[PDB]
Amino acid sequence: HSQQSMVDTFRASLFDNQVADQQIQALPYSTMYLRLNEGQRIFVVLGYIEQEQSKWLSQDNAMLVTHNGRLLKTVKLNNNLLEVTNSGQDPLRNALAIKDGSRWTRDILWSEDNHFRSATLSSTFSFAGLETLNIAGRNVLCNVWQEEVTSTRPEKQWQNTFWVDSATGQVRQSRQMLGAGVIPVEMTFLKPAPL
Amino acid sequence: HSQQSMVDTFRASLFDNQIQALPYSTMYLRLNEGQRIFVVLGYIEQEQSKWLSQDNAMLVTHNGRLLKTVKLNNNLLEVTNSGQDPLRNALAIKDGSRWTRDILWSEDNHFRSATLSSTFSFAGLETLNIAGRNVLCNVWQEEVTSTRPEKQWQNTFWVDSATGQVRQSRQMLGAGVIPVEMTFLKPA
Repeated sequence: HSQQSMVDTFRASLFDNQVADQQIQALPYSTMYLRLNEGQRIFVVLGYIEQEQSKWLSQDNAMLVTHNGRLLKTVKLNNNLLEVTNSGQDPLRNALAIKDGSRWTRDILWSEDNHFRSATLSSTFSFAGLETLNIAGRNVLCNVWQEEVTSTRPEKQWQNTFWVDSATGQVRQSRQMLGAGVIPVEMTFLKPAPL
Repeated sequence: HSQQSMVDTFRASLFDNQIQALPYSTMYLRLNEGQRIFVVLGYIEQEQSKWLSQDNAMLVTHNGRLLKTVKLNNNLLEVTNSGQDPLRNALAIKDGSRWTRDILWSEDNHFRSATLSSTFSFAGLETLNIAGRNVLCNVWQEEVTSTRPEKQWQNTFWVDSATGQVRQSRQMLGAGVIPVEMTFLKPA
């Protein structure tokens, strides 16, 4: 037997009746532009939130789990992020209160070619300045934060970038790896949050 | 900073202020044998069905089995060994099936817990009339017993004879307490 949920029904309709710059601002719910491996941009919608975790759904019904631009888990993709520990200590949890020099240590678990990998990541946030981004035809002033990350065994280091709304703290754009310095992910959050 | 999810929008469209015949699964919910409440299926994850109810309430189930509740007066916080519940394969159920698990719920702001043991026993064939459509079901009675304090009760589940899907269930939110009646309406 099979049931029909509202999320599936209205999600299908969205992709069956579709991006228009005016239609984006007309969508009542949050949406995002996803880019994997510098690949092609795909449209994702925010289906629901559980324990401060935002679950975004694509057309192929793949799922992305995040918290204020930070990627915490993925489902139904070629390669998936399986876990991120000590996520409650991520500075992005209070993006406006991030001080230059913020640090964070956690471990991640991700699959690569159906093989499980993991590593210990330590990073520091560095204020890169102010920047205005145009998203869905609107301007947004962002505090640009550059996260210098270093993992070990093997020793690797890369940089993630997070564009924060200087008034709400909401991340409007982010660039990060899905694993330890591997599988770049780009996300642009279209629906702006008010004060 | 806040976000707008599709569930938030569905809620604003249905409960934000006080229908029928919709393109998705729905359900008639009845608590403590009170008034019938209209519930809808919001989404599914990990084989769990998350229903949406008024006042930001939520009910999680799996083929007729209540597995959790949110934002209600008294909530079912957890049920273990769910993958072993016979309802998982309602058609493969023989008169005398058993199941053991622990439940966690909250009564009048107090948190309680208990280990449950039950056995299924056939109660006869029955035709249910749901949404003007007849449906032949295998009525399954479930004798559940616990201890400290000792207590037992009966759960009744209506399994579609051919589909194996529960279309109506009657059970307790907690140990022998808080009756929950659910009638599942197909999308059509």
